[PDB]
Amino acid sequence: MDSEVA
Amino acid sequence: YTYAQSLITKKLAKSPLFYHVLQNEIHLKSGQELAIKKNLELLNRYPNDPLTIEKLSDFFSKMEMKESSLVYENAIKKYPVSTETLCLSWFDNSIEKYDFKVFNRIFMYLNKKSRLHTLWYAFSFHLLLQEETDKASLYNSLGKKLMEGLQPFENTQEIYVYTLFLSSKEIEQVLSGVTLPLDLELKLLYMKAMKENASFEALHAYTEKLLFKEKFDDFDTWKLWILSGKEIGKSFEELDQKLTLPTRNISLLKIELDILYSRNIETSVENYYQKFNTKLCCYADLSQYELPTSFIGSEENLITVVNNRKFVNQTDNWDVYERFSTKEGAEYDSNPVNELTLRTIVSDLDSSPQNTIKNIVLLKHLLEQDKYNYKLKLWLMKLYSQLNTNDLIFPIYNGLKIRMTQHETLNYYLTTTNPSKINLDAWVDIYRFYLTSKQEIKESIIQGFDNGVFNKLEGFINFSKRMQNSISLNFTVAKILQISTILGTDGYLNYFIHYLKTNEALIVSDYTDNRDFKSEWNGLEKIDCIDVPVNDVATKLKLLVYSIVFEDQDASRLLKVFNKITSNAKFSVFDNLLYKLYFNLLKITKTKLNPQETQSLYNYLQKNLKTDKLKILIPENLLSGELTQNLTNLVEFIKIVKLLAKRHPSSYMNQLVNLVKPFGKEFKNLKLVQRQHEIIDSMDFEPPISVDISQTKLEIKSSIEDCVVALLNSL
Amino acid sequence: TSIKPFQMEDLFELNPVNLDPLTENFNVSFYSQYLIEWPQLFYKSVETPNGQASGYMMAKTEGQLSKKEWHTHITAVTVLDQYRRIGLASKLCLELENLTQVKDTLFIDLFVKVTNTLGRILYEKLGYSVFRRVVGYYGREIQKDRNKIDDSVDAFDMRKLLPRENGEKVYVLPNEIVF
Ligand SMILES: CC(C)(COP(=O)(O)OP(=O)(O)OC[C@H]1O[C@@H](n2cnc3c(N)ncnc32)[C@H](O)[C@@H]1OP(=O)(O)O)[C@@H](O)C(=O)NCCC(=O)NCCS
Repeated sequence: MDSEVA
Repeated sequence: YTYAQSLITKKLAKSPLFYHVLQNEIHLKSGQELAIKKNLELLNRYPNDPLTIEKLSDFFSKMEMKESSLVYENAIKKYPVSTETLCLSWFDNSIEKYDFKVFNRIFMYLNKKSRLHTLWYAFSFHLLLQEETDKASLYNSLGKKLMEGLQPFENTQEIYVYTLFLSSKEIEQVLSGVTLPLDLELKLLYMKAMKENASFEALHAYTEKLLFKEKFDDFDTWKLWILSGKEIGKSFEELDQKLTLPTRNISLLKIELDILYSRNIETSVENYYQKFNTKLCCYADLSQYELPTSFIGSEENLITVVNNRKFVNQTDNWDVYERFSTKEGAEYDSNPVNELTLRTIVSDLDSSPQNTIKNIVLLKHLLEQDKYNYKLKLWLMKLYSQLNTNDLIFPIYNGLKIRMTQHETLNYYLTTTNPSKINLDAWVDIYRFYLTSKQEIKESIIQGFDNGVFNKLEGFINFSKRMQNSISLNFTVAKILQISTILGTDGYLNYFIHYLKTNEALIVSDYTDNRDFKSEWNGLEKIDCIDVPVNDVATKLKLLVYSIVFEDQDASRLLKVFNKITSNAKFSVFDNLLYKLYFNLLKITKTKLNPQETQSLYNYLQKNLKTDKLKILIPENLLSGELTQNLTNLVEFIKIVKLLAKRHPSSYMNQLVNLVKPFGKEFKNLKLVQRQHEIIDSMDFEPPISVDISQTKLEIKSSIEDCVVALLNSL
Repeated sequence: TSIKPFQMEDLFELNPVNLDPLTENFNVSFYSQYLIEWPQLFYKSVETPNGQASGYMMAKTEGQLSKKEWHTHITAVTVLDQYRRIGLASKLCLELENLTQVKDTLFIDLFVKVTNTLGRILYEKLGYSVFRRVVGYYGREIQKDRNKIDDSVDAFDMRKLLPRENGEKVYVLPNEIVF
């Protein structure tokens, strides 16, 4: 999963 | 909050600038605190160089209590290129922080050359002097030599600031030598100086020119003229023969001139009366002096009857009223007869509910014709504050067109109003006044300095100071928090919790009082009487209660303050119970205690959160407004119990929330409205005039029912 | 009785004068701005006994001399009810004509409620003439027909010429008075 802050 | 933090790190990474780092440190402070103070101190050790950055760092150090000053001082020394913009920033930033003490320090850097800025520096030495008797002489001497450095002075404002550092004997020599035409400010000071210095030959000459050649007609100046005259030897006749015209000022001066030459007063007193009995000012003027026996010895003119009755101090005046009950003259004027009717009503007030209700009918009756009589309106509000008729005061208040600064001096008339959403909105709007006036006075102080108006700057400064933390400001916040939590609405609740958390230093200090307890007494003698039921200490305690409810780190400090205040409180029996309940409830929920301490405090809450105990909140006179005022406070307490059981859930809190479920039905069975209706229905009035009692009875009954029931439905 | 300069803190004690129905209570901004920009044209009358405020004059200077419109304006006069009918408001308005700063201007301006009987009597005796009727000047609703006059909200702009029209029927709207 990547993450929100991106 | 947390998305702001990730945003700030993004920014700091990109910079990898100063203003962003500061903002991040501030967030870390909010989230947390020592971490942030370290970060800020680290940032201060690095040479702050940007204006906005340096401004934010100074505000951070003011928040956490001498490092804010040292942010700007560093920047000023290390980059003198910008020293003026840095100083002006510091100045504006200091006015907004109500930090008036630092002014001299800013002005010193900013002077080390503009002439206006020298004036600022000098003026600031006066402002310091208006606080430390050990350094008085040095400050006075410093500002004095600053102003001598600027001679010749160019205007009366410069001259004014010079006088701030001069003795009375220096002031007279300076002003006698001024080439510029003096303003009124300085003329008064010149005369003050000459009177204090017994320079009477000079005084008499100066006043003669003003009064006679200039036809100034100033009573204060007239008094200095006859005083200077006797001292330089002139006789009664030489002065009196110069007093021809029958102006109001000269007529009264003849009395003052008789007094000064120990001559007999009666002829001058009778001459004034015969010339001014047709004017409403007559009584206030002659009441200044010791009027002779014989003059009290002594119609087609109402104002003459008014005066004469006031001279004889006549308490019953209803005869005159039916002669002149009909409003005549200009629409917007008042009926002078009601100077006497109001006198009779105030003398008849005896704080018993029947007398209150009777005098309400009378006041309402007189306002039917004297639509704009403000004193009747204020007294009518005062009588309504004695009962549970809580929704009847706001209409009178708004009809007076109370607005802006008047709220600060008069909003206490609304002390007993009911917690309706309509009133909440009115209260929020009063708060809007405080917000806007806060900004306007700050900008007016800045601009007063940018122009050269030292004549009025101390007034501006003190005006701001007196509004920063007044009981009227805090009562407004207490009210908004109370009504907000009583209803279900929270549109502004979070805003004002933030005000408390941001201003704890103010909240726990002594509040300034600018309230007007004088205006309803204008042209009467202030006897002891009924009062609007204010409770300033409770206002503080309430704000402390909410401050503690929403304390997230450590509630012990605020609770010591709370306990110190309640311990000296002077409360009634129920108010004492109520803040002990708050004490025990707050400490259970907001402080770490061991299982035994907790059970102890819980059992006190358990013992007394019962109607049989809280029944003591009900006054013996059921028609007293203490009833709803206490009820309101009980409702607010219960809401705070329920809020805390959510914020800090526990089995104990669950038992208290259950304990308070039956209160509503139980107090409803005390039949508080019915009993009040029964008392009113059994009152016999013989009013001193023909008035319809029934509509006031019907209005009062309906207002009592509506207000009590709304509180009872809130339990 | 005695006249003293106005200072901002006097607002805290002006209620007996400013609760009168024809006396407006302005923003802190407004009072202070006058004290900043025309400090000698804001002054008060005090009582004999305690220095109780009897009334005040709040005035300004405004306008372009090239446009013949450089004048002194009265934004507020009022006398405490106890001290009326004894020359006091006249003393306040005439003392204004005496100041050098006012003498420098061409005329004295003021608005008065059409329904305000005593204010009109005051300026009539002082030598003021009705220069124009300002339509809705004191009213909330901003209106476009100058002929929809309304005595409860309209104003008479009064002028008195100083040493340096002939209709009460010129209807003008508030936003055409610019200076
Ligand atoms: C209340 C008010 C009457 C006080 O004024 P004042 O200082 O008493 O005025 P004076 O007593 O000096 O008299 C001024 C002139 O007006 C006339 N006048 C004043 N009060 C009067 C009254 N009640 N009935 C009839 N005429 C009156 C007088 O004739 C007098 O001139 P004269 O006596 O030489 O003919 C009014 O002028 C005022 O100042 N109101 C303040 C608020 C307001 O209504 N308007 C604001 C100014 S636009």
